[PDB]
Parts: sequence; structure tokens; C-alpha cells
Amino acid sequence: FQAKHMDQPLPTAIGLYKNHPLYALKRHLLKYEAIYPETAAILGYCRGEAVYS
DNA sequence: TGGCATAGATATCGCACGTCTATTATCCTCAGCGCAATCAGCTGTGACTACCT
Repeated sequence: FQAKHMDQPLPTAIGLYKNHPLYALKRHLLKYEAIYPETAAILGYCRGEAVYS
């Protein structure tokens, strides 16, 4: 099931990345949330925005 | 027959509305210091009495 889920390239809507464990966009990060490491792998690009786990 | 203007279906991000929890100061009340008019003991005054000449 995890392998099948990873087969999805990226959702079509930026809003789908909000508070999503597999999506986790940049703008949606809360006050206490930060990307570590800052050199993490990019899962994809949605409308110019990089996707991180 | 072939390329592109234009009408249809579908979301989509930005903007505003309803709601909550934070991680270290403020406010009544009592025992101990004061200020203002009587009253008793210290001090001053008058009289009793032993002592010296």
C-alpha cells in the first residue's frame, strides 16, 4: 500500500498539501514547524513550490 | 480535410470570520509607629521646731 501511495507524483491542488504527511508544503508550516534538514530531498514541484516529507 | 476562436465543466488560491489559551502580578487587612486635653509627682513656698549664744 505504501509503495502504491508513493506512485502518485503530486496532487493537483496546493490546498491538498496542507497538513499532509506525504505532502507537507512550505507555506503551510506552523509556528513550531521547521524543515530539518534544510537540504532535504524534494518530492516534487507544485506551481513552483517544492514538496518535502 | 486541417488549425484555432470560443463555449462548457472544475477547481483553486487569496481573503475574511469564529474560536482558544497562554508557560512568573495586583488587591483587602492587621500590628506597629505617630498626634491632642487631664492628672499625678517634682519642684517651689510657707510655717514648725531643735540648737547655739
